[PDB]
Amino acid sequence: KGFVDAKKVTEAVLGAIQLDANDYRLGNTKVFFRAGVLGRLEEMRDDRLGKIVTWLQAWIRWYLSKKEFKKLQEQRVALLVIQRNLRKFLTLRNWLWYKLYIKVKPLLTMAKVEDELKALEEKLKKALESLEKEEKVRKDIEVQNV
Amino acid sequence: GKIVTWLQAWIRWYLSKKEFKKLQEQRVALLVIQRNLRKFLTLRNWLWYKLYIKVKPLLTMAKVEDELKALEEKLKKALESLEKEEKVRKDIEVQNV
Amino acid sequence: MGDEEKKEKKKKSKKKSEEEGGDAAPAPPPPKPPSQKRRAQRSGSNVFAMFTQHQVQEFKEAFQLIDQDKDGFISKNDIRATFDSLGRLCTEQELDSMVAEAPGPINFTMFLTIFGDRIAGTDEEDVIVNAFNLFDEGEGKCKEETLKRSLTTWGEKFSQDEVEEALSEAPIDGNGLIDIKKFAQILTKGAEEEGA
Amino acid sequence: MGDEEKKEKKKKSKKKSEEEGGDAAPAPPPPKPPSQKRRAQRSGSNVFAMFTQHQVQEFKEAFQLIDQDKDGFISKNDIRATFDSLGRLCTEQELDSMVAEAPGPINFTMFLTIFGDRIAGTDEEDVIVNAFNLFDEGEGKCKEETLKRSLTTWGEKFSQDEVEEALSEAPIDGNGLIDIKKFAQILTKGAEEEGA
Amino acid sequence: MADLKAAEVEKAREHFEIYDWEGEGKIDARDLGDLLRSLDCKPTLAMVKKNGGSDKRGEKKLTLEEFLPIFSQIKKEKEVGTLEDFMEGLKVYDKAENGTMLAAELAHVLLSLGERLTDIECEEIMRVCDEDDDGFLKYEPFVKTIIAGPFPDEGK
Repeated sequence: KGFVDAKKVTEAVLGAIQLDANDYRLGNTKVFFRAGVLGRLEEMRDDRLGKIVTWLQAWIRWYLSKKEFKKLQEQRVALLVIQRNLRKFLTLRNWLWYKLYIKVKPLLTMAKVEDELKALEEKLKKALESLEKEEKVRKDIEVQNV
Repeated sequence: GKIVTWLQAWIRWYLSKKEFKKLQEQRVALLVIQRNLRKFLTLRNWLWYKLYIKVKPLLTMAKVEDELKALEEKLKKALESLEKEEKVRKDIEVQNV
Repeated sequence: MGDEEKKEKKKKSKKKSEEEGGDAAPAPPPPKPPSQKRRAQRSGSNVFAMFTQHQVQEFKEAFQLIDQDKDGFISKNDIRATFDSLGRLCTEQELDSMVAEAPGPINFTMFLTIFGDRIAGTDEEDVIVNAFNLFDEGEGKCKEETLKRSLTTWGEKFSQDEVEEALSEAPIDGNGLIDIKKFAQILTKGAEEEGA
Repeated sequence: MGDEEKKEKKKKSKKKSEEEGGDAAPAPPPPKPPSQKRRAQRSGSNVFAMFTQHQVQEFKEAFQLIDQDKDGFISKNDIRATFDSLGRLCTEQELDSMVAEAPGPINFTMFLTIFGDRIAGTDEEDVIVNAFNLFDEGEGKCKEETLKRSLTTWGEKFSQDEVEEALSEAPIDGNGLIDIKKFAQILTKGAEEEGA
Repeated sequence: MADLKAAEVEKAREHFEIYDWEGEGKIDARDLGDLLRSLDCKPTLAMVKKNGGSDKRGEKKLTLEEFLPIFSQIKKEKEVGTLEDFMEGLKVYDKAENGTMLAAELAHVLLSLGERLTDIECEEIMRVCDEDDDGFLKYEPFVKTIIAGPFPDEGK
């Protein structure tokens, strides 16, 4: 129900799985427990802590998995094509595209132009826009460091 | 007392086979020039070669080059600093604390 | 109406892949309707522009060793002539398949879409390379003996000939088959002999 | 059967070198079993800056302006008009000899190929430009007296006339030469009107 | 017997061509020394004067046909100077055996003793080696460098 006291919240979130009264103690930053009673009632909170605790973690599982499952994804389409090559391996090494395209490329000047020309302005501006923020902070904090 | 011809000649050894780079490279440098000062003179009156600026730059090709020389400079150094900077502040922030 | 566009794009489509299966027994070829071009859109591609200032300049530099119609053409009869000296054997079984990517008027406008078809081709990079690459959990290499296993087991059981040619030809960089380079020798940037 | 390849290549020759000037003769490989023609390669190429980036290209596209009446075949008159559009011209005979350097019909086949092999004469830029760079002690400026003392004496003895002529045009920043700039006065984008 | 292998012939040559500026098919009896150095031998001037080479340019020129005999000769010799003959030498120049010798002291001595160095060969060797904010040239890694040569892994 919205938000509750800093302190008054803890005795229900202790006393939910009972917890034997003597064998815990409230404090201000440090909390105090006994041996015995604490630990396995603290393992038991995995079997018991469903709902929000495991739903933060599960939302993070869905966060991660929605972006990063990968692996099996392009496999099937490639795998069929592997077969489409594998039926022909005795031919394969006798082919077309190999290496004649290369040695001149260290000697020429402004090589990949046009596309990088469409990129050029945004590349110039945003690198500077960044080097504005990506200086100034640590960079002022040097004086503050001293 | 007799300290030490051998080690002093060992100095001279590695000292000399090093500076000799210039004497070698200069020998071919003297050659490239001694042909070109004469190439420049005779081939100033050939039949198919020095068509270059007078009408040819109605085309493209030359067009952008020199501008980009002056511009590309900028693209590099902004990126280089943008690589190095943050990860300097990583090891400064590590210290500060 | 449409007839005339497809007169052209019979000869320009074709381009993937009416007569593909030449040596190896055929398999359901790309269908003929003008909408199906959206499934000709598969993966493997990259797109460029018409101008070149001095980048594709290289073609004017290379030209002399190869040429056909010095106006600006390589046409249907020149595959049967120059490729003999650039790479593979051609058979009457695989003809327009061996030409499949470029079956007709590759003009200056069209050269671009054969160069895009370098990054496209027959399932380039995205498929060709990523295929074995997707096996392992990190910086792998394909686990040789289990590759032998699957080749005699998984669905279509292969034959011993292919294997022994392959064994002498296997680039085993230390305890696993380096398939990634066994494919990617043909790209990279670090030699210059053949192909073209 | 095993024939439709080798039949069809007899076209290639008709718009290229063969008829137009068969110095560079081809060699057709294939035996009757076609898998054996694979030992017929074209391997090895880039030495240095062969078709130099600021020289070679802007010539082939220019052709439409040199080809006056639009046939592909430059007569002595197609030349005669185009040089009149430039500025200075050679006489008929002076151009007739350039025609005699070629096997005759300066057309889109012939002109380009008579350009294509001719790479020897000038030196590449880096090579000329490095000459006083590989001579200064560690970057200051090189003394014009040393240069004047060398050219006269240590090598091919240049004449009083040859020397001081080539001397005069010199960016002499106070007794030493701006070497790279005088190297640019030797070679750079610059002086027309000289061919073709 | 001991001889000069084919590899030894080519190395001598590869340099000699570059050394003979003029094209006399011949070097000078001073170049006789720096050639042996460049060839990756290490004799003294006194070793060259033990076998007939010189300070000055302009007396007797030598062909390769005199050089390769002399190279066969040098190849036989042991009295060049080892690490040991140096580790001896250094152990009065530590004023208390540590390795770490004083730069100014090393200067005064090299100019006076042995073969004698030039101003330049002194200043250059110091600037070439490890001077710290104290002034401690570490005599044995220094010698180990002299044994190693002009180029380690920096192309500098």
